[PDB]
Amino acid sequence: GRRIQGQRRGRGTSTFRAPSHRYKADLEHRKVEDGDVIAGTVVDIEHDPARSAPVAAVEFEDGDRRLILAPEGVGVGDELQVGVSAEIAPGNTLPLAEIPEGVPVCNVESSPGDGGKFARASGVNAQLLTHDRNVAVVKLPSGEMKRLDPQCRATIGVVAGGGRTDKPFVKAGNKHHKMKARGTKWPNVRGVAMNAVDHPFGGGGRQHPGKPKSISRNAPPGRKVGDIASKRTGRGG
Amino acid sequence: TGAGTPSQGKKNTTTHTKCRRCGEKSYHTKKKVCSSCGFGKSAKRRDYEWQSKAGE
Amino acid sequence: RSGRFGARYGRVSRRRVAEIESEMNEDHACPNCGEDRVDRQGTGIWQCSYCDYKFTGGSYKPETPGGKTVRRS
RNA sequence: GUCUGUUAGAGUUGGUGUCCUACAAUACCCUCUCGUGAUCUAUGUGUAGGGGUGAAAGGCCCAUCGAGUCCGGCAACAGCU
RNA sequence: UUCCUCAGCACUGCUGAUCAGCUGAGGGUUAGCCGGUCCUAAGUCAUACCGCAACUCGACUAUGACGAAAUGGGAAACGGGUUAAUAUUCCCGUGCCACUAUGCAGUGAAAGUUGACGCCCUGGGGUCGAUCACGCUGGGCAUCGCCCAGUCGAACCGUCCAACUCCGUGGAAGCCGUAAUGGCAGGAAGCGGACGAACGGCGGCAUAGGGAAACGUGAUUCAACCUGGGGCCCAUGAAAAGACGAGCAUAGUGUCCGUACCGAGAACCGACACAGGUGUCCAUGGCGGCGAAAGCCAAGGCCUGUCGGGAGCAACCAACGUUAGGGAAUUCGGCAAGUUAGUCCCGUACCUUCGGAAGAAGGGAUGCCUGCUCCGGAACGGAGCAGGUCGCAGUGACUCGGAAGCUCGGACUGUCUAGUAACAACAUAGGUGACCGCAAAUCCGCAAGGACUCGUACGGUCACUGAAUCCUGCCCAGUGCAGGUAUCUGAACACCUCGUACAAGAGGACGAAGGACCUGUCAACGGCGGGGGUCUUAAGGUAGCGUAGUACCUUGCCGCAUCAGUAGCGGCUUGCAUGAAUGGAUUAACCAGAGCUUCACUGUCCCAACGUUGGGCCCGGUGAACUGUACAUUCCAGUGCGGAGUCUGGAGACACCCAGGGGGAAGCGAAGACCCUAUGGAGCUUUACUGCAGGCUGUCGCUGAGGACUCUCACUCCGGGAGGAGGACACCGA
RNA sequence: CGACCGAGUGGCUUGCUACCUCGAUGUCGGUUCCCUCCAUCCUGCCCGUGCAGAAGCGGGCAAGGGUGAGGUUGUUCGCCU
RNA sequence: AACGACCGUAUAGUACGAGAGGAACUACGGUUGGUGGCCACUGGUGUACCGGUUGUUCGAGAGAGCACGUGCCGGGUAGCC
Ligand SMILES: [Cl-]
Ligand SMILES: [Cl-]
Ligand SMILES: [Cl-]
Ligand SMILES: [K+]
Ligand SMILES: [Mg+2]
Ligand SMILES: [Mg+2]
Ligand SMILES: [Mg+2]
Ligand SMILES: [Mg+2]
Ligand SMILES: [Mg+2]
Ligand SMILES: [Mg+2]
Ligand SMILES: [Mg+2]
Ligand SMILES: [Mg+2]
Ligand SMILES: [Mg+2]
Ligand SMILES: [Mg+2]
Ligand SMILES: [Mg+2]
Ligand SMILES: [Mg+2]
Ligand SMILES: [Mg+2]
Ligand SMILES: [Mg+2]
Ligand SMILES: [Mg+2]
Ligand SMILES: [Mg+2]
Ligand SMILES: [Mg+2]
Ligand SMILES: [Mg+2]
Ligand SMILES: [Mg+2]
Ligand SMILES: [Mg+2]
Ligand SMILES: [Mg+2]
Ligand SMILES: [Mg+2]
Ligand SMILES: [Mg+2]
Ligand SMILES: [Mg+2]
Ligand SMILES: [Mg+2]
Ligand SMILES: [Mg+2]
Ligand SMILES: [Mg+2]
Ligand SMILES: [Mg+2]
Ligand SMILES: [Mg+2]
Ligand SMILES: [Mg+2]
Ligand SMILES: [Mg+2]
Ligand SMILES: [Mg+2]
Ligand SMILES: [Mg+2]
Ligand SMILES: [Mg+2]
Ligand SMILES: [Mg+2]
Ligand SMILES: [Mg+2]
Ligand SMILES: [Mg+2]
Ligand SMILES: [Mg+2]
Ligand SMILES: [Mg+2]
Ligand SMILES: [Mg+2]
Ligand SMILES: [Mg+2]
Ligand SMILES: [Mg+2]
Ligand SMILES: [Mg+2]
Ligand code: NA
Ligand code: NA
Ligand code: NA
Ligand code: NA
Ligand code: NA
Ligand code: NA
Ligand code: NA
Ligand code: NA
Ligand code: NA
Ligand code: NA
Ligand code: NA
Ligand code: NA
Ligand code: NA
Ligand code: NA
Ligand code: NA
Ligand code: NA
Ligand code: NA
Ligand code: NA
Ligand code: NA
Ligand code: NA
Repeated sequence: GRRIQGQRRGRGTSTFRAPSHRYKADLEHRKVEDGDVIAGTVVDIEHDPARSAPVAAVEFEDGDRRLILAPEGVGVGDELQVGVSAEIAPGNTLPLAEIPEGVPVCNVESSPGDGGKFARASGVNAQLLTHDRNVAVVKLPSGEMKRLDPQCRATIGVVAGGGRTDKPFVKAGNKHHKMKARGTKWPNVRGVAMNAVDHPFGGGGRQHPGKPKSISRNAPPGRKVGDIASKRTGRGG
Repeated sequence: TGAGTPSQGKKNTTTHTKCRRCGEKSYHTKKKVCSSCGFGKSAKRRDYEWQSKAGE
Repeated sequence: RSGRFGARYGRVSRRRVAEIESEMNEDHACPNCGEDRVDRQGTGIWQCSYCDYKFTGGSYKPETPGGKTVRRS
């Protein structure tokens, strides 16, 4: 047969790449030597093409002009601080230790100094729960209890642009416009609507999958399609 | 639209041109590689054994 | 509201576009001053025509339930 | 991703008309669809053959596609003409 | 080189040729200010590093270079004249930019601004053009007195400034303002001021240039160009060089490449002087009208979509006009053709997601001439009134919907088989399940490495279903996936027994994933019967729908409709063999989608006729191809391998030529696609045979200190660094 | 009117066979246009009758001429006016 | 096939017959299908012709061109049907 669509993806051709050359900045926490003596002023609020959410331009004391992962409620003129002793206000970055327990946080680091990994999409946030001398617990947006190094920095507040998922796209054209700003081939043709040579669920006089959809984890690429290692399916029970 | 005669009309793109090295009109001005002598790709001249009968 | 859609898309879709857009176009109070003059500039961007305060908020609302929580703690 | 519209432009329902050693190895005429958008288009640029590309018809990749073209293996083998 | 000149006709030209894109010989393209050149774009290459058995192979990371001639950015030129052929290039006149030198000025100088930006609505400024009024110059017309052309003049230099913004004054508690939104005691109108636009105005340029002459003045609408206000995004609409910032005189330099011609029904691609294909700008010439529409006419181009001559010019064919009475009787089917039509007033059903349905339907009006009213600044803009008046007909041509109903399907715009399928198929928003916390899930590579990803669960991958509305029942036995697992089974290394002076070998102990076993799961593959008043194999079809695009029997039965209806619709319905996201039922709107009915219309038909244009026929010139074992004037029968111009018996038959429609040569065209055969081929499938990738797991090497545990030192990842996390695991090799 | 059983003719249906053609004899239904057969539907002339008449029923000779229009269905066939 | 067939009238409300009902030979008139020819009559055509009228160009007027091979509308001779 022929290599299936998911196998074409990996090659990384034009159709499958993201429009990087059209993207703005890589939102990462500024690397402060120490002392926390770093502060700056919000200069402008911009739109971010890679996340369909607002972001903010800031001018730091030492002349550094950079774009920042904007939480909800940040306006032009506001003064923001980054460091070990940053004032506990929305929009400020500081290690999980300095952050008081029970406060919503975003752009959380996995390993201290990576610039942030978790909780950075529209309207989400992580919940700081437990503290310790060795490990600080954090409840990620998926509901998982993630243990982290208290040295891992984060920003107080929830990400901006919340509620984007509330309104429907209504028409195909609207999806089209968004899809064009991400690394994805759209629209989507059903495997079942294809020929046998093109996909494992292809072929047949009528449309239906051949074998059952739940495939094994050990399945080879080209064969791994449908419900991947499903612990269960349906809604019943 | 037919793939025959009616599709031959848009053909005004220049590709293969006279070659600076071998003198044949095979230097792809877009690829910058001569399909005859291998100029642009190889320092050695393009040559293969299948260019003649095996025992010749 | 959603009258531009004509007889297309069905009740649910054009009903929610109206409710969302209706609240989006309302008069919102400026966090800076306090005048009801805030307008949307684009996705998640808000600005008071009075004092010129430009800020971040929800996509279709200047303030979201989750954002109002931040202050509590 | 609204309507009428041979504005420009794009498309191709019927006539199973004309042609069928053609004007043409896919043409002609009338009729018909779209015509602010998931729109049409020029030039530049990328993806290569069990591999691309595919709003999926086994469609398309220079009149070549259920595996392009060229040359070589090659004077392939056949109980068949 | 097809461009211009000269000379020709053997070739080429759908005929001819004195002509030519043909043949031969000469000639022709002139730049500081038009392009290239420079800059950067998607992206490309080269060197270095690394991989690879190896390279002309290969991903990343560095550096360098390359990548825009109409159509990205960008220092500077206008007007006139001239040649057989060039021309912002040459000549004449005027002007401009850059660099360098000299000299005066200046010490400023780099922050900043510019280059530099999406889609939709719109105001203001305003040139060319078009038109109107009037005057002048020239032409035309000849019943009048109207009609046409012209009335010119740049770059550049100087100057003027609307909008936006801001300052002072002022002091509004209701006023100010707009096409619209809007504005204000955080200071409104008004007055004053700073900054500040045109490819625009005005002055020079210019007793420059051009015209035979006059060589005008005002106006309306205003492309270009300038400048503002408003709305939209699950979409955010380039970059770099360069310029400004930051004076002036004089002088010098400004090299190199392109420049002819065609740009298409004969200069390009299509074998051709091919009815095909092929990008940009002129979108403002007049009347017309809503209009870049029709029709007609200018400027400008052409008679080369290049063979002619003759015959009331027959038959037949292509396009087409008109047909009395009937009016779909034609046909699978109204296919083909026709009908309707512009604008204004009246008026408008079921259903419906309240948007729509809808131009529903149906009815009326429509010209010209005369004098007028209203809106507006005005139009050579628009809306009406009164009187008169012609025709068969006043959207008089042209332009220009036929209408209504029932059922099926897909919700809708959209996609598709380039070249027989445009659809009900694909896509879609919407619904649903699955995997993954990122050193992730999924995917690409042999490796070095890479896509997703300038992304982080409101994410993105992998699948199914396919708008809305009401819903979506039961089954985990089999298959699949997933979790657990006392016990059973379960490879290799190490270890133990026997064997062998060693080895081969036999057996044993231990036992990972896997399997047995148990459990979960059907919006997971799929299932929802026979019997009787349970049996197979888990369950035994719930709402619905139903003779279905699914019903064999079948033209099922009843009803509607028709003279008559295997059709269509409604009801029934035991469903050969309907049914719930393999989605069920249903639905407004939409459709070159399938079926049926009515009104209107008509040469589809009864049943054909006459006419128009191009061929056909005769004449001059040009001039192929298909096909050909031989013989051949055949017919009726027979015979024959059972489908004969040729054999047999009869019959008929003087030769040749013209036009015709196609009965026969089982006519010509293609080594049958159907079917079978061959120990033929290929694409595809799977619990076919045999194997190869990939995933999981154990073991050995890397690998170190003290059946469960601690540690740091290799090794891995985070960190700029210090350092942090992890750690004998993991990665990699076997 | 006519069972059973018995003897035949045709070559329209159907079945059987595998003679002819696989380097092709173009399909069904329809349409148009021409010739023919008789096992006669009508029309001419006859015979019998359970032939009053009138209307029939059955049979003989006979192929000159005629045998039409429509509704459902692709239909041939067939049902219906 | 150059001709085939039908309806009607007189016969006759007769023959026959209880009645109901109900003929024929013959002679006439017409219809239909087929066939050959002709155009006084009716009809069609009639891009010969004459007229009306819309748009545009020739300045108006007069008189004309184009609008597919008549712009459209009205009438229409001969011939052919
Ligand atoms: Cl999305
Ligand atoms: Cl040029
Ligand atoms: Cl405005
Ligand atoms: K055959
Ligand atoms: Mg990052
Ligand atoms: Mg894309
Ligand atoms: Mg799909
Ligand atoms: Mg398919
Ligand atoms: Mg497969
Ligand atoms: Mg399906
Ligand atoms: Mg092709
Ligand atoms: Mg539209
Ligand atoms: Mg349209
Ligand atoms: Mg392209
Ligand atoms: Mg198929
Ligand atoms: Mg010439
Ligand atoms: Mg000459
Ligand atoms: Mg360059
Ligand atoms: Mg340019
Ligand atoms: Mg010239
Ligand atoms: Mg030139
Ligand atoms: Mg020609
Ligand atoms: Mg008629
Ligand atoms: Mg009919
Ligand atoms: Mg019929
Ligand atoms: Mg039609
Ligand atoms: Mg007025
Ligand atoms: Mg008309
Ligand atoms: Mg049906
Ligand atoms: Mg559709
Ligand atoms: Mg096709
Ligand atoms: Mg279609
Ligand atoms: Mg088609
Ligand atoms: Mg579908
Ligand atoms: Mg979906
Ligand atoms: Mg979804
Ligand atoms: Mg029924
Ligand atoms: Mg279900
Ligand atoms: Mg399905
Ligand atoms: Mg054969
Ligand atoms: Mg076959
Ligand atoms: Mg095979
Ligand atoms: Mg790293
Ligand atoms: Mg034949
Ligand atoms: Mg007989
Ligand atoms: Mg006869
Ligand atoms: Mg004419
Ligand atoms: Na399938
Ligand atoms: Na067509
Ligand atoms: Na291949
Ligand atoms: Na060979
Ligand atoms: Na063989
Ligand atoms: Na000026
Ligand atoms: Na006009
Ligand atoms: Na559309
Ligand atoms: Na089961
Ligand atoms: Na199971
Ligand atoms: Na079922
Ligand atoms: Na469509
Ligand atoms: Na006709
Ligand atoms: Na013949
Ligand atoms: Na095949
Ligand atoms: Na017989
Ligand atoms: Na043959
Ligand atoms: Na036939
Ligand atoms: Na007869
Ligand atoms: Na019938």
